[PDB]
Amino acid sequence: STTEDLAKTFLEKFNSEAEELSHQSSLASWSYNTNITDENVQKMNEAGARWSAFYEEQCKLAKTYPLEEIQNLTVKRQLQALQQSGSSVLSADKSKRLNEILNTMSTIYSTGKVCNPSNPQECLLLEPGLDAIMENSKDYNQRLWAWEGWRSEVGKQLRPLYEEYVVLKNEMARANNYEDYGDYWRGDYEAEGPSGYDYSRDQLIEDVERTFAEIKPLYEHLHAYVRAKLMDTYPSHINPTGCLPAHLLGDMWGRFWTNLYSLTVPFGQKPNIDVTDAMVDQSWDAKRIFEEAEKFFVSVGLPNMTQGFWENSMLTEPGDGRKVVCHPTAWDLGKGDFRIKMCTKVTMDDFLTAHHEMGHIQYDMAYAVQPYLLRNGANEGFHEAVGEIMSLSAATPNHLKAIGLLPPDFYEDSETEINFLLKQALTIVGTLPFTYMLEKWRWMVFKGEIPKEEWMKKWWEMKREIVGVVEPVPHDETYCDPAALFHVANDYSFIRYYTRTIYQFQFQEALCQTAKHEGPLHKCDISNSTEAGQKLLQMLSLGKSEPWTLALERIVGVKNMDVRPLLNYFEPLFTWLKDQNKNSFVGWSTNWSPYA
Amino acid sequence: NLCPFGEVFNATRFASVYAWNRKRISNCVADYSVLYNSASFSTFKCYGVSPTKLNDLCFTNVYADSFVIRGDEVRQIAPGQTGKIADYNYKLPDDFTGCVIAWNSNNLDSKVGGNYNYLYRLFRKSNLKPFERDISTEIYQAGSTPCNGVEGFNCYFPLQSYGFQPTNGVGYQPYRVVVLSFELLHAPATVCGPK
Ligand SMILES: *[C@@H]1O[C@H](CO)[C@@H](O)[C@H](O)[C@H]1NC(C)=O
Ligand SMILES: *[C@@H]1O[C@H](CO)[C@@H](O)[C@H](O)[C@H]1NC(C)=O
Ligand SMILES: *[C@@H]1O[C@H](CO)[C@@H](O)[C@H](O)[C@H]1NC(C)=O
Ligand SMILES: *[C@@H]1O[C@H](CO)[C@@H](O)[C@H](O)[C@H]1NC(C)=O
Ligand SMILES: *[C@@H]1O[C@H](CO)[C@@H](O)[C@H](O)[C@H]1NC(C)=O
Repeated sequence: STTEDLAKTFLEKFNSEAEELSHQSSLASWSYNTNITDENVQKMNEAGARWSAFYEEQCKLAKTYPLEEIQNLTVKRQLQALQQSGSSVLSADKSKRLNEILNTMSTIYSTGKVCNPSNPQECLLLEPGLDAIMENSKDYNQRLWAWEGWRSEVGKQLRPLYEEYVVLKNEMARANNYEDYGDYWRGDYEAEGPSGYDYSRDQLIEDVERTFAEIKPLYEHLHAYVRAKLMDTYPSHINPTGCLPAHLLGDMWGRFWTNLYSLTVPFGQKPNIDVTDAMVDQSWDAKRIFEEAEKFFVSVGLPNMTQGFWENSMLTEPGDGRKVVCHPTAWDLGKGDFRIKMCTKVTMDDFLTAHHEMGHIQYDMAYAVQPYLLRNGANEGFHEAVGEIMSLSAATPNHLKAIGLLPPDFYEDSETEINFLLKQALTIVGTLPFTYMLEKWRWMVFKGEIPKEEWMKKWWEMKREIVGVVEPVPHDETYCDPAALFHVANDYSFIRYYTRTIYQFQFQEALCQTAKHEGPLHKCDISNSTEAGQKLLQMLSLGKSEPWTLALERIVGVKNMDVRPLLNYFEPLFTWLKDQNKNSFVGWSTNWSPYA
Repeated sequence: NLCPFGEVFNATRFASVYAWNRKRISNCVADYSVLYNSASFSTFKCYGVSPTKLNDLCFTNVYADSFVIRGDEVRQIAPGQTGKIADYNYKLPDDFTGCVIAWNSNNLDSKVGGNYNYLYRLFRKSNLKPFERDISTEIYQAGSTPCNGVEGFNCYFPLQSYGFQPTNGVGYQPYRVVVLSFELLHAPATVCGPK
């Protein structure tokens, strides 16, 4: 009778056909990833094709039920997720060009290579090789050749394509009733919801900008400290009141400062905590590593893992003769099939990875009580934040003691704590400016507020003002440097990495208040807290079923981002950094440049 | 003259739930010990019948309805339950007197690449009456538009296939089920226990 009834029936039929076709794609995708053969490439491709053909048909059919007459918000959410099609609104000649641009940009990034003026035959690719330079080299000129060459040989080629990409993508969004491609991306944070739980796509910018405001004083002092320490490494090319040269930031773009740790380490004599040797000395194996991880979730009230997990997962490099993908991936193959592919080594890092990937599996397992289309994270930021709070608790010296990898008498020293919170800042706080500025530029190019004639002028103006970062060599509009990063050439939103981060620490602060933690948050383990796993599981249960505002409020008590958590994790370092930067300038000038 | 329960529980082939199979156990002596002893059964719930007192008693008829569903659906085979299976495949009355027995079939009824031979009814205009059976293939007309037998927009084939792959989770795994209905009234008792 009513349209809502027809929709429910429509959805029920979709779910039965989709669950099996998705599952079959997962299964073929798994057999390629655990058995790299040409035969399983075809079957992975063919199975994902059938599913992709099915998903598109259903999206078009779903548009046939008008959302205005759908009173059930859960039905509405599922229809909404389905109804969004994308480039389908564009004319087919256009759509082929857009995928022609997209595939060209991606191949240029993957097959791009740069050659040293010295030895005009030693040309190097990004991975491996250039990426090594940009992460390990301490030579100003070596790193410059890499940074400029990448933005020269590859960035210049991508420039005309990117300008076409903007126009076509903007029309696609304008046709889909969005102002620009940026508004289109910012809908992933939209929520209609009930009362107080709505979120506007424009409101995302407000909340990204007020929160980044509050991160800025911490970033400034981390920035002043790194500049000082780098002044010792590169004295000829660093100015104590100026921005930092972009080719000296520890990777090709300066997205993480993690590899500046050797040069910025506060107390280099004090070594880092590494239980690798203990695990080897206690004859630990992949099986033990993942068993400890299951125990960690059991301790907080969560599910044991499934027998399928244990039987069906790749938790060790196969050997046999099978070529495998060894990048750590948690799955959800559908239908109660929950697996991890890790080529797990007996190292502290892979111990910590296991805890993160089983926090994926555990999110996966809780939201499977949900309709197929309402079975992901509340937004694109929630899933990796859940994994992250699991590496945070499990690397605390108190966990590592209790599970027997740190002696019961372990010396927690203030210096080793500070050396830790630095390495964390260089990764976690480092990126928060890089991230915001990339996405502001893209959002503002897409809105048309940045002319094509000024693109890479505002780019580098904005890196100066916001990120505190300066162009080694000057760059004109024969350049697309935004797009010498993967995510920008391969058409992926970036603010996820910023949003993850603020959520991460909001979640931890609230789970650690339910476990009634006394003291520094950086030292919290939620182990043995049944109350915390209730709050956690009250979110994870929901999936994309309720507004993301309500999912947060159920862990954290608040409907939005708050950086007060992040800042309290790092407040230890803030104080140290400020006293270590008292006879230093804190901040940057937008004017100095290494070249003029 | 034993009652042939091994023909129901130890059958090589089981049925789809929409075409559930019924066997009459009548005029015979019953060995209930086989049922209660076996620990293979992951579900053994009785409503109205005390499993032990059955040896003492006699019922005119014992019906043995067998089908295959998935594990998270086994709960639906019980009085008062709702769901696709209860509503559209196999209904038990609210005054049901008998026992429900189930077990995991993944060793037999699952196949690499999947076994799509067991089916279930996804849509139906009305809920099944207690112990009703619907084997019709008529196209489900959800909207006001007639389907004309072709299937299309708001017009669906009413039966969908379970897919059973050995790697599925227990709630998505095949479960062979047996429902024993015990009838103690309005006919001359013919199925007796050993007592
Ligand atoms: C690897 O794939 C081949 C076909 O390419 C298949 O015959 C073989 O059994 C597979 N091995 C495993 C263990 O998956
Ligand atoms: C929406 O539909 C679902 C269908 O499963 C139903 O359970 C639920 O009670 C309905 N109401 C709301 C507003 O959630
Ligand atoms: C799973 O959790 C249950 C309930 O505490 C426990 O009894 C069982 O032993 C656990 N399963 C394992 C680890 O075998
Ligand atoms: C949890 O409690 C048990 C028993 O008191 C203890 O052995 C274990 O170390 C505790 N785990 C943590 C990390 O608190
Ligand atoms: C099925 O066979 C087993 C072993 O042969 C036997 O123990 C059991 O009683 C049989 N089941 C029935 C219902 O007779």
